This record gives sequence, C-alpha cells and structure tokens, in this order.
Amino acid sequence: GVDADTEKRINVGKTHLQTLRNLETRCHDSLQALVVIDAGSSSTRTNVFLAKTRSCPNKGRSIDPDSIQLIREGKRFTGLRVVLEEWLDTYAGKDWESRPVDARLLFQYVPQMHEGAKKLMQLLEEDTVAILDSQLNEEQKVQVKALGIPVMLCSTAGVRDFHEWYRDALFVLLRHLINNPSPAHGYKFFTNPFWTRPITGAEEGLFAFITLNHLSRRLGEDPARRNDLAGVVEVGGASAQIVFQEGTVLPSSVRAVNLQRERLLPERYPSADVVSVSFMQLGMA
Amino acid sequence: GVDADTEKRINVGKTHLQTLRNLETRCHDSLQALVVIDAGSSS
Amino acid sequence: GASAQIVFPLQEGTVLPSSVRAVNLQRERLLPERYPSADVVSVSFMQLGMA
Amino acid sequence: EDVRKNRLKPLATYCVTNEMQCRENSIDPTKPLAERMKIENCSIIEGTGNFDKCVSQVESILVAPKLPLPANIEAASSGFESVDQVFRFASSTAPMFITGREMLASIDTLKDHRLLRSDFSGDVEELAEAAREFCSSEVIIRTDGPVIQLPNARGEQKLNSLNFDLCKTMALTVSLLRHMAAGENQPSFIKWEKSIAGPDGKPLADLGWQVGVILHHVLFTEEWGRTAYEAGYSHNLE
Amino acid sequence: SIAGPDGKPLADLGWQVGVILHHVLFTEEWGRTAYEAGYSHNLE
Repeated sequence: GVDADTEKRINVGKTHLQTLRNLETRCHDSLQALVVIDAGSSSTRTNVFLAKTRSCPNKGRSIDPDSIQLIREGKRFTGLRVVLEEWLDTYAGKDWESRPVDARLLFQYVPQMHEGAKKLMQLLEEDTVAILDSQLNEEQKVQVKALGIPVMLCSTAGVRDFHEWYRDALFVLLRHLINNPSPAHGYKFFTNPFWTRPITGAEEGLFAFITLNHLSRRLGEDPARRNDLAGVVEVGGASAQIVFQEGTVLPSSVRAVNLQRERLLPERYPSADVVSVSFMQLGMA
Repeated sequence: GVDADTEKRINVGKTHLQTLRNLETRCHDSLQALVVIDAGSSS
Repeated sequence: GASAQIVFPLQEGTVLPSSVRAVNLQRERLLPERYPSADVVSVSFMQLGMA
Repeated sequence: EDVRKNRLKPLATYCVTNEMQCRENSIDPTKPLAERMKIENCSIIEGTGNFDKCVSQVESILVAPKLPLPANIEAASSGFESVDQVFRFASSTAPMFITGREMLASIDTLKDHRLLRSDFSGDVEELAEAAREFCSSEVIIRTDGPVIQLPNARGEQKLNSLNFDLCKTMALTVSLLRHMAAGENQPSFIKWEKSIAGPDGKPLADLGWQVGVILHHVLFTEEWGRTAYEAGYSHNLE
Repeated sequence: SIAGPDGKPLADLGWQVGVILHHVLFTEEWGRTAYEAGYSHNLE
C-alpha cells in the first residue's frame, strides 16, 4: 500500500544518485583510431587500427595494449623512392644516376617536392577516410573524431638515404601535410618527428618481434620465468631479419640488444635481451 | 644576372624548410577559457 | 706505452654513420644524470701505442 | 632492361674495408652504374634443375659467404656479419616463427603437391626430400600458360612471376634450418605463420613492424599522454 | 583591484584566481584532468 509506494520511490531516488556518483569516480572507455603508413621500396600503403582508451580520474588517458586491432589495410600507392626519383629526373636531369649533380642547386626546387608529396598524401588521406567511414558505425565516429588520430608514417629498409638532403626534407614536408588535413571528413589526423620517421632494417626486425609476442599473448606485465618470448625470422622484399639461451658468454664485437635500455619497452615489462640481425643481401629483391 | 637568380631561389627554398623544421620543434601558444562559478548565500 | 687513445666531444649534429657509434658518458654510467649530457668520439689503438 | 627495375640496384647504390668487400662481391664502386650490375660475358640463363647444387650456391653466396658485406653495428643491430656466425655464438632454445610471403609459399607448394606431409614438423631432411623432387621438374609450353610438370607423375601447376624463383627460397629455408640444427641450442618448435589468432579465433592484426611501432609509443603511459592527449591535434593550431 | 604591468587589472579580488592557480600550477595533475581526460571523459 502506502509503505510499498514510499519504500520503492525512495529506492529509485537513492539508486539515481548512486549511478551519478559512480560516473564521476569510475573509469570511462573511449574508442580511438590509430594510423600507420607502410612506406616501402615497392609501395606506400595505409593501415587503420582501433584501440580502447581508459580515462581514469587523476590518472589520465591510456590505451589498452590487448585492445589494439587492425580494421583494414589500404591500397598499394606509388613508393616514396619513385616520388623523389621523378623529382630528380625533372629538376636535375636523367643523368643524375651516373653524372655528378650538385645538391645545393636542387634547394631551389623545394615547393616542387612539396607538390609531389601532396599528390601522394591526398590519395593516402582519401583511402584512410574511406576505411573509417565504411568500417566504423555512427556512435564509434563520435569517439574516434573527438580524441584525434595519431599518424605513424615510416619508411622501411629499401628506400635509399640518397647521401644528401632529399629524403630528410621530404619527411619534414610529409609531416606538415599530415598536421594540415582536410576539415571536411572531421578525422583529426596529426603527427610529430617521433611518430613519422624513417626506419632501418634492424629496427623493423625489433618491431616485428614485439608484434609476434603481443599477438601470441607472450608479451605482458606478469613474468613467467625474463619473460618467455618466441623468436622470428622475417624474409621481406628488401631486407631479411632474424630476432630471437640465458646468460651466455657473448663476444665484445657483438652486443646483445636490450629492448628496455633502447627505449622500445618500459621498465614495468620484463627485461628482454635479444639477438637482432638484419641483412639487405637476403631480402627478396 | 643568372648568379643572383640562382642564389635567391636556393635561399627561398632553404628558408622554407627552416620555417617548417622550427614548427615541429618550437612550442605553440593556444588561447584557453576558464569558468569559475561564484555560488554564495546572496547570489 | 701499450696503447694510444683519442677522446673528444662530438660535433653538434654530425652525420654519424651506422658503422660507428657515439659514446655517451651518462648512458655508460661513468657520469651521473645531474652533470650535463656529453657524447664523445672515444677510440683506442694498440698499433699506435709507444711499444 | 631498365636501371630502376633491376634487382641489383639497392646493392649497386650502397657500394675502410667496405670498398674491398663490395668489389669481391662483383659490385665494383669505381665502375659506372651501367656495367656495375651488368653481368660480364653473359647473354642467356639456362635452368639445370638441381636442388642440392642450388642449396650449396645459396650457402656459398647468401647464407654463409666467405667474404661477407660490411653489416654495420647501429643502436638496433647486434653486430653479426652473416647467418652462420649468429647460430654459432648466440644460439637459443627459445621457440621460432618463420615469416615471409615467399617463405610461407615455399612450404605450402610442397604440402599441396603431397610431397611434404600435412604435419609441419620443420625437419630439414624432410623439407629437402620434398624440394629435391619439385625443383627437378620439366617445363613445357601449353595453350593456357606454361605448366610445371613434376617427375614420375606427382602433379602439375601454372608457371608465373612468383613460382619460377620459389626454388631459390626453398634452398634458403633448407640452408637456414641447417645452421639452426648445427648450433649449440635448438628452438623448442619451428612453425610457419601468416597471422596469429587471438582469443576469439580470428587475428587482431597482420604480422610485420606495424603493431611494434604502435606499442613502442603506446606502452609509455606518461609520454603517450603528453604527445597524443596533452598536445594532441590542438598543437598544430594558429 | 591590483593593476598589472599594462596599468589595468587582469582580475578582481577574492577566492576566484586562487581556485584556478591551485589546480593550474600543478603541471602534471592539470595535464591529466584538463587535457588527457578533458571533455572526452564524459562520453558514451
């Protein structure tokens, strides 16, 4: 009767405040997108990833490592090597490969290198948005856009250094193109010299080792024995890598690569001393 | 002549990269708003 | 007498080819973090030593 | 016939002992780019079809060369000059995963033709026995593309731009596994994978450097929060 | 009100500026709540 009406009405009002007080204290999960541009000797393609962010009070925002999942890998566009090669054929002449050409004289054709990089970046932006619009639902897009999308364009082993200034300056122009995207789509793409950078064969092998152990659930915070990690033998297009008992006497000429000291893994994760080797001569091409 | 044209063209291209490299390294200033609600016994 | 040594501070923003490495005093635990960071070209040659 | 389309271009471009090491590997730096990669006094390449001779050549040229390339010591590299020296002084019992598109196809082609058993053990001699029969196959011109005729009626398959050079990769797999077995320590298991399945049964991401690049920025909670959230997209704003 | 370097006061006297500063001055804590979490925290 009157007692059952009063007790339930108070309970609804009490549970209303309990839910409201919990929202302020408890951690909130938000979906975030991550872009990695695979720039190689053969092709430059986009890779769109998804991750769950944990927003805790006084703690900040952090990505759940196990939540990292690839949605779609983009189409194969012209490689960065060809972009600069065409720039050297038009502004320095086809003789550049054998005949010596002054690097100082090519510094006047800088906005022309910017236009060449702009042509590729617009296609990479178009491909990324096409994946984001087709793979994400409407509620997902609200979380993805508001947070901002970090971009990691890396030029792997196969792209030549050119031994001058061309490749270094191109990367400065690429970063500016990413940091200044089209406001039409709403996806806030951004980068910095840490994320967008050229990578070597030995570095590529180390990231391939971290990938393999993360997917196999081997790489984690809790130690099993130094963590029990599995080795990898990756024989790619341009370069081949071999990255993989305990406290063995190693020569002075060869150094055991520690992922913690080389700033590839944090201190909280178990120590990993690996044998990292990369050979260009064993790569497919 | 040709020397004055080449030296200036290189300088414009050199200063273009110098400005772009500075944007990545230097600190950026952004305007932000802060709201404080004065709730008292009167108002 | 036995070996000759040449150690000097590295040029600010050098080429640094992957064949050679820059020796950081703080990273090699020879100097504490409170003292300014210094990268040097540390080389020793047995063939250049007096004897 | 193009200089850019030539497979020797990355080796020719890069080429104290570095000048001597390049010249001994037939890539003379003093010679012009045109004749640097051009094979001297050669016009036609003929296939003899011998796996054991291919293994010995892959061993003497690519896997264990007597005069190897510089192989410099950077912040990420260990320092070893070649494959033979890796398993000789730094062998580990830790499990191994062999990856690569052309590398995975070398095992799959032998499996589908019934020469290699369905159970992927990773035994060098079992892999060499199957590859010896496959690489000693005849080539005949057909109406619908050239076919690879296996000896003693084992099967047949279409010849393409990714099937003709597959036997060289088969010799690389045999030679690489031979050095692993020769070493002090041998891996727990030898497996071939294209992608690793998660708890749901389907893979979260493909194999390569991609996930490693994300993690090496993501895992550092403080640094990631400062660059991706504190600064964010709002950093590049006038 | 206290005049600044320009001659005109930046803010009025009271608890107002003190409340801002006691959150703002703590560089790490302010970055975690106002930038890392931000408005994106209260989002379903």
